Amino acid sequence: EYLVSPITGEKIPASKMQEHMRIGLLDPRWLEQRDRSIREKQSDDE
Amino acid sequence: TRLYLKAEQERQHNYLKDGPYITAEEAVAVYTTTVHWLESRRFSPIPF
Amino acid sequence: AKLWDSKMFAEIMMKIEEYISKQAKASEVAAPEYRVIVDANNLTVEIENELNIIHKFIRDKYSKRFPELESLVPNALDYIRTVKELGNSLDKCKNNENLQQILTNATIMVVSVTASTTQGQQLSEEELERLEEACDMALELNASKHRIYEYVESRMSFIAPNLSIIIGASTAAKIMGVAGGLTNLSKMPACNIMLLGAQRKTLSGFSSTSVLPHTGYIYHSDIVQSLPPDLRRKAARLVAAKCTLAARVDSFHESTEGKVGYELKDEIERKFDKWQEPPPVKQVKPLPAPLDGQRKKRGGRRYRKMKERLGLTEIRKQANRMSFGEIEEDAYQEDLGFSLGHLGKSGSGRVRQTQVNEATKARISKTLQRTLQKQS
Amino acid sequence: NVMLESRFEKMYEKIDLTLLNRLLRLIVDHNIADYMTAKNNVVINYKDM
Amino acid sequence: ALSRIKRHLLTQRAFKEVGIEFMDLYSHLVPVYDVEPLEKITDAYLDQY
Amino acid sequence: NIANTLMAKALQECPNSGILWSEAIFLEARPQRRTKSVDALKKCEHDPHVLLAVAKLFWSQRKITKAREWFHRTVKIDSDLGDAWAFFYKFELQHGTEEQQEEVRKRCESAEPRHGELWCAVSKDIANWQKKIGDILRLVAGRIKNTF
Amino acid sequence: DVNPKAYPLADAHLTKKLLDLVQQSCNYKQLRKGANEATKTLNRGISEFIVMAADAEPLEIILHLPLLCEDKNVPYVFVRSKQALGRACGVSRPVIACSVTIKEGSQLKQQIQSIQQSIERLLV
Amino acid sequence: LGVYLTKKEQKKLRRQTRREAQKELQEKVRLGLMPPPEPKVRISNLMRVLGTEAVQDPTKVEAHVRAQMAKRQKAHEEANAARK
Repeated sequence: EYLVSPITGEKIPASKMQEHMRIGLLDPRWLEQRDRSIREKQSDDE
Repeated sequence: TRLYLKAEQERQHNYLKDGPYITAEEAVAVYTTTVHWLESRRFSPIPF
Repeated sequence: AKLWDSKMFAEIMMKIEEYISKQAKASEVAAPEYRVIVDANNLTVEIENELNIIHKFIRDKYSKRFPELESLVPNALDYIRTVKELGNSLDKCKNNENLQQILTNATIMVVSVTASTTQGQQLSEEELERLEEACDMALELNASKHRIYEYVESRMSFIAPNLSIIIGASTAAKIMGVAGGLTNLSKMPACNIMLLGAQRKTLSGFSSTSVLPHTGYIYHSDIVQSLPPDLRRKAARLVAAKCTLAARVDSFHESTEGKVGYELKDEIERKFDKWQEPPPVKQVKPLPAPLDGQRKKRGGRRYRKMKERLGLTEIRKQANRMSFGEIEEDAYQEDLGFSLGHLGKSGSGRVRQTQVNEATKARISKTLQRTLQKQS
Repeated sequence: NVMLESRFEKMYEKIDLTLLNRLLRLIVDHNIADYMTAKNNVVINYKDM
Repeated sequence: ALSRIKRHLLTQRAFKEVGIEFMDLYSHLVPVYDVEPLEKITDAYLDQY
Repeated sequence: NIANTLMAKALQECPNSGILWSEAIFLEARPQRRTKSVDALKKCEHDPHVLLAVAKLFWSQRKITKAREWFHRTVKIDSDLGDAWAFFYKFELQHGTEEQQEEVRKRCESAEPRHGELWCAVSKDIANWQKKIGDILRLVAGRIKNTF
Repeated sequence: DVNPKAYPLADAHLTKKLLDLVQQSCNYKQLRKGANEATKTLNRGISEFIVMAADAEPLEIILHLPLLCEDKNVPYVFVRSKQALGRACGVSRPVIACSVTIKEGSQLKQQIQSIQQSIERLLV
Repeated sequence: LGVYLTKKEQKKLRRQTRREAQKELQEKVRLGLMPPPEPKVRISNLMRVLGTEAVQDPTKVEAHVRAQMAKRQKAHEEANAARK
């Protein structure tokens, strides 16, 4: 089946709808937070 | 504090496993004495 | 009357249906066996109803002798056994070896204590013999119920395979009998299955949590009891939901082998493993480095409110001012260090009394307001 | 004239909750007695213990 | 507050965990119990009554 | 089961029916007689048959004080209605004292505000109406035509 | 098609109205989610119709709902997707059974009768 | 057919859109595209933002504040009328 996106205005397969809503609104500041959490982790000493 | 709490856990487990340590005869004697005392003094129970 | 009519009904049921159940049980040692399961599930309900009637009659008859034991012993079968053992003679209540099995040691003290201060008069010979015959009938009905439950346990490998896979056939039989049969248990919501066979145990001084309220066969089943006590209500809920799913599957005789039963049992085990999983590695947060320099902080309505709440108040300004040379009498006995200062004492320069800054009022947190909304 | 001064060694730690509940029901409302004896049966906590 | 107190007296039989510390008198340990303030109000009113 | 289906259809088409709801209480099995069969029922209406049914349910649970309180409430809210007097008398004889039973019987005497149509209520509710039942009453010529 | 035991199975035109009315009832605090709550509503005699999905994994865990609906004289209809029913219920998780409940003075009453008539037309 | 995003999902979408617009404005102000925002002043706010200049020319300050208030109201009514 095919469904219209309430977040993107595009047609998507019905099987990917749950993941499409789950990752179509992944807040980009989450990616920023993960980036700054990994940048500090790499620079950490022993 | 840690030692006393470990001992208290042991004591509570002993009470739970071994049941009440007051025999029914002793409890009945205590309760009867209290009842007789309250009846003698004419004590009205404290209401809600 | 009602005691005799119930006896006639029990005899009529045992003559035909119980005999057929025994014959079907001993057969393996045009007359199918599914109808035998149906009429056995009817017998358990009939026996429960007539046992409730018998318990009502026994309680009514015994309220003349000991009118409190019904509240002290809430369970019907335990009440019947206790009234059978005690009877009119309450003198033998001391060191009742025969009562330790019927009642726990917590309520044995309660019944012994209450029996010493009971106003109920002794029964008569006719009342005693009627009560004894009623108790004997109740125990006979209980034995018949145990036999029919044994038969249902034997047949659960054939009637309810998925539900017997998820939970043991003993718990399977005990929930199927009390629910009124496989169809009635499958038409029952998952929240009502966990409460099947939940005896309203009377809290004997102890808290309600110690008595484990709202607990049934599922909770006391083998898989749920194989969990730490802090993780047993969640296990009971999950097992009840999966058992409801399995029962709904079985009521239509689908998945006879038990593919759905295993597909649910293995995910139950997976959830149990996930709950008991060791906690992951969490990095220790080091203390923040000591801070030097200037950091710009905003100001506004929030900052103004915070400063008003935290800033010095006039009465709290007078509190930390002590007159020089004017020795004051000690105010608070428990703490001699405590002193009002210029508050209420001459020399403060204020003719009128300082008023309370209402911005420093103490009030509950936001989340503590939420609890009050869930309490009233 | 003989005077005996003594103390009940572990009265606080040996007050049976069921017997205390009965003795309280003797003098106070059974709801109040049940509340008090249930309050005396709670989880004692300290750090990780 | 009085209505909440009476409701707790009637229907409340389960309570939250209470913390325990020990006052060190250097000769023995005196247990000290921290109860929830919401239950503390009810217990204090019950004691006074 | 067919009786249960018919009762479900009847309640759905005719809600707020005191007698229908009171009888539907006793169609349902004992585990579900309280939590769902009588709670939403008391939510729906407060018919004299409803209060009588609640008192009967409490009596079947051997809650004597609750049963007596609910029977007194039923009598106070509506007297000579729903034939509750027969059940009240039976319950008082079974559980209440002889003095209490005698007092209840005396209160069940014929009076315009209380138990004036007690026989009529019994005939209407308990279906005790008969061809000779009306003739047995004072209005032998009159109540016979009214009664079945 | 995919599931033969599913009956009655609503078509594309009807399932849109079913899901829209389910969402509207959710907005009016008139919807119950899950097979257990649908069963509870049917027992309590508060549901006027019941919807469920045709793609439940056993399909026998919501198959008692048609029997209970016939017992309680409540219309029932099946849809072809659990995820869409869950979304119409306002829940991210898939829902395989939803109930619409009787309310006093509700403004959804006319749509309720319209959908019940369509559901009855689907059966037989 | 169409799908209905849940209430939490609607809240997330609205919050993300508002944050996107806010970041757009902030980066426009950073690079000097738009003038930096002026403080929003109402009558009760007049003595906090324009306090020192409202003692010298009180009525000019009042007129400026009320002009700002009207312009804020002017844009709202203009948007409502254009959208209608």
